[PDB]
Amino acid sequence: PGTVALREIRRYQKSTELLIRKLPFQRLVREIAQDFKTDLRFQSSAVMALQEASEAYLVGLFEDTNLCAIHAKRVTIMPKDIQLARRIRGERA
Amino acid sequence: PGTVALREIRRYQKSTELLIRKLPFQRLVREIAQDFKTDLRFQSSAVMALQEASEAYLVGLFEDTNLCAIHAKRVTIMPKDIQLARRIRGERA
Amino acid sequence: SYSIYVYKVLKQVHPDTGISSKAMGIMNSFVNDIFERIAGEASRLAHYNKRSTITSREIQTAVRLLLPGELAKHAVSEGTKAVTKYTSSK
Amino acid sequence: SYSIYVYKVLKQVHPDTGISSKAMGIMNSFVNDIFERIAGEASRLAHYNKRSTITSREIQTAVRLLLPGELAKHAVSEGTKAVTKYTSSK
Amino acid sequence: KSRSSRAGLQFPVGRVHRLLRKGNYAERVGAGAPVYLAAVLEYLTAEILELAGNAARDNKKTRIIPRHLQLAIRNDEELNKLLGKVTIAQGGVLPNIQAVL
Amino acid sequence: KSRSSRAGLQFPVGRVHRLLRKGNYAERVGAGAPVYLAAVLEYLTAEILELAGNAARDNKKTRIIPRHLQLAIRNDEELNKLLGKVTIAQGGVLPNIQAVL
Amino acid sequence: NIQGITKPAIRRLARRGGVKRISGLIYEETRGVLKVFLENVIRDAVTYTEHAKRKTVTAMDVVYALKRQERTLYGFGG
Amino acid sequence: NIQGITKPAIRRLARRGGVKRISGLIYEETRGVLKVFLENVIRDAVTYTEHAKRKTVTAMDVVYALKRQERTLYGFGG
Repeated sequence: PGTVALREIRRYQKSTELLIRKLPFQRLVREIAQDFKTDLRFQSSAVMALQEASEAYLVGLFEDTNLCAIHAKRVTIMPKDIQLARRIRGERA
Repeated sequence: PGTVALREIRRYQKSTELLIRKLPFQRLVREIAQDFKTDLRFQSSAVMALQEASEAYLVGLFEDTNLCAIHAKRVTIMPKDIQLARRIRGERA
Repeated sequence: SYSIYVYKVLKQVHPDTGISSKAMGIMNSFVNDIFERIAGEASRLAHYNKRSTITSREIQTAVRLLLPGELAKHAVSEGTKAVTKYTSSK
Repeated sequence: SYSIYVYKVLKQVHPDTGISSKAMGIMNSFVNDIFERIAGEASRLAHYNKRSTITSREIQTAVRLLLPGELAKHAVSEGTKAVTKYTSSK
Repeated sequence: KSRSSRAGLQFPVGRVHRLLRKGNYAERVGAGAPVYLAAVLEYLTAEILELAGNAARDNKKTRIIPRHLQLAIRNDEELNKLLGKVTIAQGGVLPNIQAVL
Repeated sequence: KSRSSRAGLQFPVGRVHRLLRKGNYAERVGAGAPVYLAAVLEYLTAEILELAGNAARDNKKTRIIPRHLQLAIRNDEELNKLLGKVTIAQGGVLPNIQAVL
Repeated sequence: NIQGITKPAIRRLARRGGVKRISGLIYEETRGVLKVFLENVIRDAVTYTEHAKRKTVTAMDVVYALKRQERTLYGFGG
Repeated sequence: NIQGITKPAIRRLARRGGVKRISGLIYEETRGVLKVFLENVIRDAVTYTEHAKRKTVTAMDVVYALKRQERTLYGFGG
């Protein structure tokens, strides 16, 4: 329902904390690093830097996605919005 | 009508020539340069470089605009598309 | 790295408002960043004009190029004011 | 500026296909561009690792960083092949 | 006497001078170069530090935390361009809800 | 004997060597540096020049004009990334109409 | 003066962009962007000129201006 | 393993983005992008590490990696 949604926007927009649990993220980084070089170790701050940048990247993406969703007539964001945003952003997989 | 439109797309997509009349463009450049420095003169190639870059910029913009127009349900491109594109492109006036 | 100075500048602007270590981290990133940016363009300007030395005249043009509208005008003023004092203030 | 070489390379690849002056202009822009790009990163890599000299080891890492996926692998091979010939081919 | 004081500055003219040559930016950097650059650095520092300090007060605090730098940078239209593609660690995002909601 | 021939290359090793030091990139550039860089430059040149030459034939011509470089660069997925934010003067655009039309 | 740009020309530019239908308003809207794009580029372009003490803006100036804009242009040097 | 990222977390991330309603599909879609983003960044990050002969990826490596990505990050040095 609309009221809780906005209430959540308001609260999480006022927030400054990392929204993903530290551990799961760290694992994702290790489980990725292993491809490029098997004997790799990341300092905790280096991992931290990645999360700060990762979540920053994502909300920024979300904002743009939101603008696309609204561009039609919707309030609900679909994959096609993330894609249209990333497209115009020049991003690629 | 659809048939002529596509026929025009096909022809102008195959084309490589500058689509704006040289003269009007050159005037626009002079009539702008005058602000920054009154005693300014542009070589013809420098002007040419500006047009190559200007029209390039514009079709590129148009492509993106087109993707926005289509994003709703439309085929006709409106200002709100150019704006949504420029927004996600990070551009500003 | 700049913490000394940025703190010194802080008291000069808000002589009662402190700054966190983490926020100081950011300030340091900012200082190094725009330094890197300005010196990069300055260096670029010098090669273009086939000059082997980076004059203050390059720092200025670099500043005009990288900084926004009116934010650039002050930076030039401040720099000229500063450079001139130093040169005369032998 | 590179027209000599790019033409020399052209005949080597298509010994019957010519190239326009305007197209040659582009090729020259390309050569200078990626040169500027690669040397820029190479230089960046050297300062980071507090080295006063740009080794071929920097050109390589720079190449890995700037060039796409598999397009980078060849460039490294070609460069190593080339460097090694020159070094041994005294 | 100090080059930083001769120029009436806080930022280290000397340090900036070292960085300019070490950096391998130039062949030889002039005398006024670091003093001009040091000057601009100090200026911008004061600028964002000012707006930041304001936002710190406006909430309720005395210590400036990243959020303030963020809120500060994003709210000044001119500073927002300069640090457009910059991410302030723990800066968070500027409160904003698209009207249509 | 020539440094370009010793390295089995077309691109001017010497020239590249001059540019590396003049450029004020480094303090001192090594011996293999220009030979490696010259090598990569020649490679990429050959690559795009090849694909370009193909497109020239595919149409009907013998001379490679910008359109070919363009069509060439844009069609190779890998080359398209490298020269992503590059504008080929008189290159035109890659023929393409969004399906939905 | 920007009115010298033309409906045709913009339609062609749109066509090359793969645009089928064009609302009558985008012609003036496009003039808006083309002007802003040129101002930004010419501003930095003359700043480069005002640096070598040259009253004439060379094509290499427009190039550096464009590179600063994040828009590399091939065909006028390097 | 990326499944360790969570619906909540992504919803929060979306909330901070000013998103009101979230289709159930964007959770997996977002995981797609987050992974690609991290791969690209960590790849260049370890390339910088493999350069100083350090087996440990320092925070300055992630910074240079990000600057190469066009994403400057403040707070971990400079």
